[PDB]
Amino acid sequence: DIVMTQTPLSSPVTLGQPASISCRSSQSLLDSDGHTYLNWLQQRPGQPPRLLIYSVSNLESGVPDRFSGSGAGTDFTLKISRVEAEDVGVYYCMQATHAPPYTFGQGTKLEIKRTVAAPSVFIFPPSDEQLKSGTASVVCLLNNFYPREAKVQWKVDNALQSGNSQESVTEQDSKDSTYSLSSTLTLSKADYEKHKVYACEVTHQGLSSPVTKSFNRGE
Amino acid sequence: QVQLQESGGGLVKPGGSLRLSCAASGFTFSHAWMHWVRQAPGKGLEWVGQIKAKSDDYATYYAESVKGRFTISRDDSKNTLYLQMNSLKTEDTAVYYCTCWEWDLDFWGQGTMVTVSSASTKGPSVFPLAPSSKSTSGGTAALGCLVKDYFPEPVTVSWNSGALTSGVHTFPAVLQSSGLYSLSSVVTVPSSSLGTQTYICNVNHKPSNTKVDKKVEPKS
Amino acid sequence: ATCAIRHPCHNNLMNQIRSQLAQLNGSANALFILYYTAQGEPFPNNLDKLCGPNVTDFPPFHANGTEKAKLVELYRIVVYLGTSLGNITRDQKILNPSALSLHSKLNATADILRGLLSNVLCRLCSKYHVGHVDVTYGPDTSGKDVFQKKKLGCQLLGKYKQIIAVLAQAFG
Ligand SMILES: *[C@@H]1O[C@H](CO)[C@@H](O[C@@H]2O[C@H](CO)[C@@H](O[C@@H]3O[C@H](CO)[C@@H](O)[C@H](O)[C@@H]3O)[C@H](O)[C@H]2NC(C)=O)[C@H](O)[C@H]1NC(C)=O
Ligand SMILES: *[C@@H]1O[C@H](CO)[C@@H](O)[C@H](O)[C@H]1NC(C)=O
Ligand SMILES: *[C@@H]1O[C@H](CO)[C@@H](O)[C@H](O)[C@H]1NC(C)=O
Ligand SMILES: *[C@@H]1O[C@H](CO)[C@@H](O)[C@H](O)[C@H]1NC(C)=O
Repeated sequence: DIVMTQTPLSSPVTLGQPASISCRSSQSLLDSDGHTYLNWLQQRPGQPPRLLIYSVSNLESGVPDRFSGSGAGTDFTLKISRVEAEDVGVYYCMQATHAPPYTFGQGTKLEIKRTVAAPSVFIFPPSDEQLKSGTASVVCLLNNFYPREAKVQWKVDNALQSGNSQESVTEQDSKDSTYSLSSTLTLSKADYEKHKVYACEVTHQGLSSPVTKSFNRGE
Repeated sequence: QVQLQESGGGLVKPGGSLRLSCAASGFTFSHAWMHWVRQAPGKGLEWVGQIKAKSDDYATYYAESVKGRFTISRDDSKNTLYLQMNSLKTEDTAVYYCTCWEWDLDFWGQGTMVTVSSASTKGPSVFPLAPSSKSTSGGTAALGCLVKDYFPEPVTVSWNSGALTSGVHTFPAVLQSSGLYSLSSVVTVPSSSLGTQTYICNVNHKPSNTKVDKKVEPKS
Repeated sequence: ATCAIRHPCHNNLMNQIRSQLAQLNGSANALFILYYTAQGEPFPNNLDKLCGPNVTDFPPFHANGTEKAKLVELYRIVVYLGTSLGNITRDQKILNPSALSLHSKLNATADILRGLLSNVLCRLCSKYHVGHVDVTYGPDTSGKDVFQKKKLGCQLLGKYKQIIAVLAQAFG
């Protein structure tokens, strides 16, 4: 049984700075024919895995030469000399010598650092066709910001809310390497009908002061 | 050119059965070795099994995690690769990938989602995120549609049948209190194009077979 | 000097290659009979000077020589046979649509060669680090006299009938 151990990520690599990932196997990958069957895969978010470097150091067609391959026996290294916003993803390493079975590594997720970008804030009232179903959902949107750390607070008729909000965030984009956030305040139609002012206060490092986007029910 | 497309995923009760199909086109199929690999939600990659050609008498090999329960087939006359999985378990909930491993080429399919659970399927409800009368921004405007109350998770959203991709955010789904998932997809578009252009989100829930296209418009 | 493969090649290549050659050798004569029977007169009678193994630019193969040498020559043959059968199958579908058995036994022979192509080209790459080979192709039969289109395809399956027995005899 072969295992593939990878050194995890230590910090988000700043744009343009080099990066080093390494796989370390339990047993030697040098086969009898003389070849070392060690690959490197990359999985951009939403995409299936694709092959970057095969047989230690040989690149795949359509892969920039920034990527480098090296290693011998049980130790290998993946080298990127400059980091651009397309390299964000998970990297695996696969062996094919003692096969079957074929084995992968756990994966080294790569993150990128960039300039501080302030988010764009929007807010949507609940759908009038949704109030017929009984529930009212207010959505606040944060578009393209860095760093990922953003604070969202809801104020209904100037009253800080809690318990009835759910939020998710997007992975780092493959072009500008920024994140996007989505909050959702959810109330029943009767409780939503008992107020008027619905707000959304966003606090971010790139914002000199908390920015508010609000609407009034029925406007 | 070369294409691999799987099909057969959906919702299947534990201890059940399922038969996936992977149709290929672009290379010599009667000679290629075909593999299946799955990726569990928030997990890594796990090889499942391979199959060979007629020279090797269609010899199959399986990982011990699935041996005795999964069966790999291939129809060389149709260039189709199969995976008949019986006695399914909740661990098998993963995205199953079709791949061709060869010295000539390395190619992975798009993957299909197999979800193993005992809960019933529910189709989602799509509501338009219509911006209010206060378009506080200039030029840049945001609109979208929210998906609500569905299970399983693999839900697809495409805007204008694919003709709209730049500036689209399809957020990761949240888990609600009732065990249902919620998801909203938004897009940023020029405000001047609001009256001129018409934006439509296309929600497709394969397990429930719920295809819904909702047109987002400013209200009143 | 430089060759690399993503994943390893098939086990027992020389057994697969020889099993591929021996399989082609068996179906060689059946494809010869199927062809000239579909062409009609004057081929099934003057089968000697119209359908013989006289093909001019056909690549060579010497039974002597190293395994690398015998395999690079085999690579040029299988490439030559691929472009010809693809042309001949195009030529025959316009001339003879009635014989759907000749079409299905021409598609079979075409696919066995392409499976043999990976076995031969990898073994060069994985063992001798060949990487790539410069080859030659046959003449195009797109616009030619119908009889020459029939005759050229006849002599090819005759030379192929005789050359495939040589290849199946060697190797091992
Ligand atoms: C019928 O036969 C002719 C020739 O016998 C075939 O044409 C040949 O097709 C091959 C395959 O694409 C061509 O090869 C290529 O060569 C170029 C350089 O010219 C190279 O850049 C490519 O990577 C590839 O190796 C070849 O040039 C071409 N020769 C001629 C004279 O056209 C034709 O394809 C056959 N028809 C059918 C339906 O198979
Ligand atoms: C073709 O080759 C055979 C022997 O290989 C020979 O007897 C015959 O004369 C040749 N045909 C021509 C036209 O030279
Ligand atoms: C014959 O083989 C070719 C190989 O490219 C294939 O595309 C074609 O479908 C085959 N013809 C059939 C199956 O009738
Ligand atoms: C090829 O097939 C013929 C029968 O058509 C047979 O006589 C011959 O021995 C075969 N060649 C080899 C090398 O086995």
